[PDB]
Formats: sequence, structure tokens, C-alpha cells
Amino acid sequence: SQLQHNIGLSIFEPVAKHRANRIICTIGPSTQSVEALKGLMKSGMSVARMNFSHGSYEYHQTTINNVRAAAAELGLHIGIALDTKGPEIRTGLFKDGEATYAPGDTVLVTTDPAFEKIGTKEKFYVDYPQLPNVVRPGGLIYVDDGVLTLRVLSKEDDCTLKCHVNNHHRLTDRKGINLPGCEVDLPAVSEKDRKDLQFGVEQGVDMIFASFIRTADQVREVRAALGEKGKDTLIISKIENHQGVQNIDAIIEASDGIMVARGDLGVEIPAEKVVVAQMCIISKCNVAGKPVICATQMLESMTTNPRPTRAEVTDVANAVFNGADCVMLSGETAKGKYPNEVVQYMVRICIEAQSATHDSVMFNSIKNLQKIPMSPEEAVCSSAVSSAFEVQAKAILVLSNTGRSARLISKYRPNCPIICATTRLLTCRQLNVTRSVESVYYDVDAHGEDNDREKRVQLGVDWAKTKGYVSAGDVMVIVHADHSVKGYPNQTRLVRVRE
Amino acid sequence: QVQLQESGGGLVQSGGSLKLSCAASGSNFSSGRTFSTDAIGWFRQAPGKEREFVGGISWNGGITDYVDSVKGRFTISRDNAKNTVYLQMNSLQPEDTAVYYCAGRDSWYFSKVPDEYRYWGQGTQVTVSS
Repeated sequence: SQLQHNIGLSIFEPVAKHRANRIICTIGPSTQSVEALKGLMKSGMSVARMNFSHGSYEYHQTTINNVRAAAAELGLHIGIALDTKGPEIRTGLFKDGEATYAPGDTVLVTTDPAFEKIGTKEKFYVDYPQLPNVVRPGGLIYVDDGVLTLRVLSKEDDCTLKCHVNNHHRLTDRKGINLPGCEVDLPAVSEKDRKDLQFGVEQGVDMIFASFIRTADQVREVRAALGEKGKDTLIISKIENHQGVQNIDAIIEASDGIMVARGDLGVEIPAEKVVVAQMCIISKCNVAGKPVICATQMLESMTTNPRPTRAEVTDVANAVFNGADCVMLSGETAKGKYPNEVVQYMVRICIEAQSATHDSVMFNSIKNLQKIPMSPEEAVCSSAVSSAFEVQAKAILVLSNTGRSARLISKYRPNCPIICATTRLLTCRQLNVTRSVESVYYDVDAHGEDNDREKRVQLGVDWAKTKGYVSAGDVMVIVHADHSVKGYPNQTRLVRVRE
Repeated sequence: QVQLQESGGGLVQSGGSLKLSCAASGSNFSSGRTFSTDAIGWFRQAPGKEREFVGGISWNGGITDYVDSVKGRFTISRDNAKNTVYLQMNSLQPEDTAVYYCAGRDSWYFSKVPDEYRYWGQGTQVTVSS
């Protein structure tokens, strides 16, 4: 019981855990250099995130080329994630970057590209063409996350409106709109959104963070766009509105992982609700054995300060306790004055949380929910974690070439590293968002074909030993596939490490 | 992982003073720990002895402790922005003649047990003649 584990904690005793959670970093102005990426990678970054709501394909080619190079230099497998622009009434590029509005002020609202960047306190530009035809005089236009609100007074022109400012506010370039009436019929992939995805498939990104995913059929839309050149790339639905939360079950089923965009949620639902929404979404993701990421508002105030707030830290800790596979920094790492320090604060938070959770309870929970008869595949990975616990194993070594196996083995939340020995690089890269896994590449072209699966097991065990996991007389847990199976691993082996 | 670099030893006059300096590099990338996350201890090894505690400092300097022999005479402080620990030794005596090491523990709190620290400097000679 956690209760026992809690009363057994000492703040003074060092912690021993090998970090199980994974840290996702956003690249931007202050971390795009190869030397900076190398510092991100040394400090714990598992996936670099390309936020495409910003920058040209040239800025984003620089990031791809630079993380690959930094990665190479380090000999690591770092994921690359293309976060989409998303459907989003968006508006900014203000004249002088900004404008401030007082209550009572009248301000034009135009869909004319002529003022798309000469946006002033008096005339600015809203990306939605159908605004005059979808918002009537009287209703409200939520500008910059339900903060600045405007009352429509007249359709002043064919595509311009004259609006009444309710509350004061300071609008910076590119602020999102949240028209309170639905029937905006917003697409799943804007025309840019598409074009940004071929560029991602064309450059070999490992995962898409599809943005403003509301229904499962959208997660299908994203997929189809990725094409067959990209049939094998991960789609991570971004749950950021009440509709996502509403259909979280069929979104989970049709996606490959889920990201909880906490702040974006909190525009529409209360804070105290958002808390629950995260417990809920994360746990459903645990049970489905799919990767779940916490998103917005992580260690926010360490974007300008050398340390975050105690509350923000119990916030990250909670996302871990709650069952998150990864935490994602954004802006802390992308525009910030301390990227390597924030990423190293995140490592220390995970280990301390990890150290603070009972090792077994998640296993027992996820096990006691499984229906019986289990399938072979499920049982194999279940019994692995189970054996490992029972014999006190120091590492699970699975040989999986897509990695489905490692995600199953991690779904039981063992208390030791999972070492995945894969013959695919993509798999090395994509596994970065799954708890406790650490991939190891078996270059078949370089070496034998390893049909006896012996070289690969040495590979994994050599690593386990050099990485400090396992040492002479430790018991390890090998999960591979028999020579007589269609796909999947069905064989498991309990070895002892020999000096 | 983290390396410590000593400096500041030498010969001093009975009643004189020195300032020992310890400069830190690297990181324990595995733990996300750096010099600034770790407590620091100062230990001295007198001729033919083992290596006893002198004083210690918490991660952010908020707590320090000293062996009674150096209380009122020695002061530990640290500048985490420069990655440095200081030992200020005043009214030095012949009995303080020893080799002094700084050591960094992978904990926010310090200890007086040498075996509880994770990385050390090479150590510096301090000799006080009268």
C-alpha cells in the first residue's frame, strides 16, 4: 500500500531509481543550436518537439538536421515530433507586436488580408473568413483564452465588424480565438496542416502531435494524410477541449498515444475539473497500454527564473504519480533562459516521484483488470513483469522490432529498465515516449542475421551491464519470439548474468 | 560525474588565514544532479590519520555545520552561480595542518561520514608553522 510506502520515505536518504519517465522538449530560439541540443540530450531529452504553429520549413529543417547531428554526435536515438498548427481561429502579427484595449473601446475586426500584420488597437485581422457570417451583432468573441471578450455591434462592412471591448487586455501577436458558439465546423487538418504533414513524412519524423483532436474520425483523417509513406509514424492525439475529453475512449482506441493539453482544456473546463480530467485520461491510457503525455504549464516559471515554484513542482510530480509516461516542456526549453536546468529539474522530479510510488500497485491494478482467459501475447508480457518482481530482476530485455512488445511490457509497469533490442531505428526513436524502455539497435546489415536470437540478447545484456543496470549474479528477464510464431513474442527466458 | 577541483593550499603563519577554493564541473546526467543540487563537505586528513569532517553546507547554503575545533575560525560558503565552494580558515593553528578535501554528496543535505559522499577533489596541503 502507498500508505505504507509513504510512511517509509525519508527525505534524507538518497534515491536509487533508474529514471522511468521520459522528457519531451520543444525546440526553439534558444535551443536550436547543435551544441544546445547536445545539452538538452545530455540533460535528459528523449524527443525534440517541432511546434509548427510557428516558423518556416527552413527553421524546421534546421531543427531536424541539428538534432540528428547532435544525436549522432552523442550516439543517441532522439525522437522528432511535428506538433501541428491545428485548426485555430488565430490572429496576430500586431503592428509593433502588440496592442492594448480598454473596456468601452470600439475596434474593427476584419477578414481582409490587407491588415493581416498592420494590426492596431483600431483595426486587426481574424483568420476565419466566415466570421461576419457566423457571428452576429450581440454575441461575444473570446480572444486569447477566454480573457479578452468583445461584444459584436454591427457588421460594419462585407467582411469587417465593429465590436465593443468588455475587459481590458494586452494582445500579443498570434492570439487564439474561442468563438463561444459552436457550428464553426472546424476542420481536422487545415490546408497548411496537410502541407506541413507531407513535409514531416518527407523528412522522416517519428511522431505527429495532432492538435485539437475532438473525435476519433479526425484521428483517422490525420492518419490518411500521413499517407503510406508514413503508415508507420505515431499519431499522438492532443486532447485540448471538452469534446476530446468527451470521446476520450474512441480517441484512445484510434490514436497511438494521448497528450493532455492541460492549459487548453482549462479554457473550457474548471481547474478543479481539469485535475480530474487528467487522472481520468491518463489512467484510461495506462489500461490501454498507450503512451500518455502531460503538456502545457509544466515548470512554466522556470522560463525566466532559475527555479520553479513549489506548487508547479508538486504539479509535475502529480502528472507522474497520475501515471504519465512523459512530461513535455515547451517554451521552458524553446524560448527560455535555463533549458538544461529545467530539463534537469524534470529528471529530478521524475526520479523522486518514481522513487516515491509503491513499485507494484500499478502492476496489480493493471493485472487485476485483465479479463481471463488472457491472450498469449498479453500473458507473456504480464508474466514477464510478474516474474521479474518475483525473482527480483534488474532488467527486462525484450526483442521487438516494432516495439509493440515493449509497450505491452511497460503497460504492466515493472520496477526495472526495459531494454528493447530492435532491428529498426524508427523503433528506437519512437519508443522514447514509453516508460522504462531503452532501445538498442541491432544493425543486421552490419552483423549476422541473428536467427538464433543470440547476438541480440548479448547486445541487450552488454548494455544492461555497461549502463549499470545489471551486474554479475543479477537475474535478468528475456522476452523474445519463438522461431515458430506468426509475429509477436511468445518466448521468455530467465537468465543470470555471468562475469 | 561531477568533478571538484581544489586550490588554495600552502604554508601559513600561526594565526594567519587561508581561503580554500573548490571549483566544480560536469554533471550526473543520470540523476540530473549538478554541483548546485548537491551538498558539499570539507574533510581534512591529518598526517597518518584518516579523513575527518570539518564542515558541511546544504545545497543552497541554507544549512551549515562545523566541527567544534574550527567553530568561530572556519566558514563554509558557496556561490552556486560560479560553481564554487569556499572554506575560509582564520586564526589558523599548528593543529590545523592537514590535507583538506572537498567532497560532493548526491543529496541536498550534507553528512559527516566520508563514505557517504560521491565525488572528491584531489586535496590540498595546509601547513601552519609558528
